[PDB]
Amino acid sequence: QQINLEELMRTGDYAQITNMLLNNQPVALVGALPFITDSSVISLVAKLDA
Amino acid sequence: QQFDFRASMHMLTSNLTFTVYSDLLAFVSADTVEPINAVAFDNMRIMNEL
Repeated sequence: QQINLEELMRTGDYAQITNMLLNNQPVALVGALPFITDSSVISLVAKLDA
Repeated sequence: QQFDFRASMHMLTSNLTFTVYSDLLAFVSADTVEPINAVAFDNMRIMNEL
């Protein structure tokens, strides 16, 4: 699924996201975003990204 | 009146351990969108002459 971030921080977030995050459900996000590069594989196995 | 124990001895029904709260509300966490983004029953946008 999806959820425009632009409209999010505008609308004020209706815990829609808050709920999905809490409950763990496959989802996507959209808009401008800060990436962050890592290396030491480790990080991955440890699944830091979650 | 004479005194008769038996009849003066009553048992007691009392609840146990409350915690009384006043004011209430307070427990409410609430923020606000940025003014530039309002809306009435309208839903188009209150104050919309950019």
